[PDB]
Amino acid sequence: YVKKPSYKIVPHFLGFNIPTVSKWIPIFGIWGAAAGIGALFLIEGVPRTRQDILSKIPIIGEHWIREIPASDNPF
Amino acid sequence: ASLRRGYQVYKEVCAACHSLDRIAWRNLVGVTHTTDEAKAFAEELEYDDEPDDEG
Repeated sequence: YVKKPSYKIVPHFLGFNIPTVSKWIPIFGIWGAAAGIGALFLIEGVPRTRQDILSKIPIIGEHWIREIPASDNPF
Repeated sequence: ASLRRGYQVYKEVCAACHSLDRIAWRNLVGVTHTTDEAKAFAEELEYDDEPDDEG
């Protein structure tokens, strides 16, 4: 015979609990990747982005190493 | 190549009477001339400087 139902209250805050939030952790990860890719894409034209980030990527990075010949540059 | 030849006609014929005031020497560079050719054209002329120390 069972006298009482068997349960606990899990910690919660603002209607979030750890079981639920843990299911969304990977989704935040992907959104963060999406935001990272998008941000980097937006500033791909910025020279510093090319100099510091994009030109350092292996294989692909030579796409961003481009020199104007000194003969063709007024400045 | 036609643009470069056209600059030479401008310079030797038209420029006696006609100005080209909106074009700077830097504008020719990498269009019709190299940096060095255009600097040579600029350096042959005299332009007004800022006044000297006695004004």
